Amino acid sequence: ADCGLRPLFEKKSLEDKTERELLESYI
Amino acid sequence: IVEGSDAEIGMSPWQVMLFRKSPQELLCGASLISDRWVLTAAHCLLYPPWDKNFTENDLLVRIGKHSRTRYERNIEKISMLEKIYIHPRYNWRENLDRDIALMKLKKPVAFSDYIHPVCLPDRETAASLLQAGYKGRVTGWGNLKEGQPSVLQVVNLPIVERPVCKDSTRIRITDNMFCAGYKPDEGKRGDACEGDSGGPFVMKSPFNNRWYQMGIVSWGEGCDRDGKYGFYTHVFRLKKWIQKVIDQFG
Amino acid sequence: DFEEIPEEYL
Ligand SMILES: *[C@@](O)(c1nccs1)[C@H](CCCNC(=N)N)NC(=O)[C@@H]1CCN2CC[C@@](N)(Cc3ccccc3)C(=O)N12
Ligand code: NA
Ligand code: NA
Repeated sequence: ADCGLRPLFEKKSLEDKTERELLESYI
Repeated sequence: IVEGSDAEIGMSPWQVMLFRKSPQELLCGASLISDRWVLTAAHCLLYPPWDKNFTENDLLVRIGKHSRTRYERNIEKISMLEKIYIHPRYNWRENLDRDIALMKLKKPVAFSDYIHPVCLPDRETAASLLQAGYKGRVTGWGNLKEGQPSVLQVVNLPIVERPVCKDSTRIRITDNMFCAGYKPDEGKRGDACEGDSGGPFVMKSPFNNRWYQMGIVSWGEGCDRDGKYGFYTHVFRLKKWIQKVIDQFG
Repeated sequence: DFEEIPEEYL
């Protein structure tokens, strides 16, 4: 559906404070 | 969660609290996958060695929470189970193999800034992200030390290679489990701990930006011990069962 | 430690 797109983050284009740590590890 | 940190508000909108009615108390964590289905660990509902055998009546599910013990008025939705489905082949007897269950809500939950479902992976997302070295995230209201937080905790941990997983314990590992945690060497810490069970291990896809659940907090030996790792149910591997039940039962 | 919940839930 509209799964895994957070109303306070993704839907507003704001990032949570450690999500880059994740993405950075996906080489 | 050990060595984690307070979550931000709305950081994990699919995080559910399994709550015992009597005595009132946090059973485990869980997750919201649709407005009527919750994903948990089967050992959270059935574990004969500890004499744990919960029934639908026995429980309450609490969505949109941040605070471990306050009743968040105007934020959190509290529901009832219409039914519980345990994986027919869950191995409570030897190693917690197939540690997964589903719980159909009595009525659909309305989504909100604090309440939203997580995505279940597809075969290819699973293929690209389930890799040794890649980070995922665990969340829960669980112990802080091998005590409880005031708020939801979070920790990002790297997936660890199967062999490495296997040589850390005497417990038999199966293809329905993956372990996660840093090496003593990497010296950076964190693990899930008791009371985190059933909560989600999620990743964010670099392709479509969505969050997917890849694992369910299952077990460990201690917490944040060195050269040890947390074990999670592998959700992609059990997806046919998941699928099957959501189409036959509701 | 758990704060009480509204009765309609039990
Ligand atoms: C969980 O939250 C809870 N489950 C039911 C009540 S609390 C935990 C999560 C532990 C995560 N550990 C790690 N990441 N550092 N787990 C459990 O307590 C499961 C429940 C069954 N028991 C028995 C002992 C054990 N520590 C080890 C074990 C033993 C035999 C078979 C499988 C696992 C354990 O993890 N758990
Ligand atoms: Na071993
Ligand atoms: Na460890």
